[PDB]
Amino acid sequence: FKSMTQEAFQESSVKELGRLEAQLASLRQELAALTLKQNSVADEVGLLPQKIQAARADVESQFPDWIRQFL
Amino acid sequence: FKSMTQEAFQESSVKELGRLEAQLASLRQELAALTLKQNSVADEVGLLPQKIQAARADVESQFPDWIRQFLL
Amino acid sequence: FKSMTQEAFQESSVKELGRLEAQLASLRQELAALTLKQNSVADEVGLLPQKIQAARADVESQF
Repeated sequence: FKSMTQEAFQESSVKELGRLEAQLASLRQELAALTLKQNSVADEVGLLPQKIQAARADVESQFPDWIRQFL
Repeated sequence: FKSMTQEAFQESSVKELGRLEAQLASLRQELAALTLKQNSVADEVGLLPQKIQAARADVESQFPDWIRQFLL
Repeated sequence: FKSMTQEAFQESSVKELGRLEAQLASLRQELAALTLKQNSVADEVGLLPQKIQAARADVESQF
């Protein structure tokens, strides 16, 4: 193993720690961003049953008119 | 007189390694939590095609009763 | 006699930073895989309203 002077190691280790710290900050923000996308998607999913019933009810209101259009 | 710089830098170094190691632990835990929530929503999304088909065919099944009433 | 505290402290600190850096690489790899999975689910859910409309247009057409 090759040691550096105290001053060189002070400079190098502090810069490498700061690099890791910046990487960690970027990762934490990614995780936050992904949580936000996740909640938005869950909100959409939660609304789907309401959307199916609207169309379901919408169809059966156009029904007598569909027999009329037919003939 | 005893100089203190060298020892103090050793101390602050291991403390800062520890501070970042703790951030890593928190991030890893949050990634595990996201993973669990993603699997949960994925299972739920997996039942949605069936949900639409079940509504498509159920409408399909309420025509006889409907048309008899209309012509009545 | 050669003192060794400094050189042992340097070697251990470097190695420990290496251990944390490998933890980070493992997290990035896992998050990359998860991001894709989440994007795929978001894409499918985003198209579901269109599928509902297709189902109600099919009803009207099929009879």
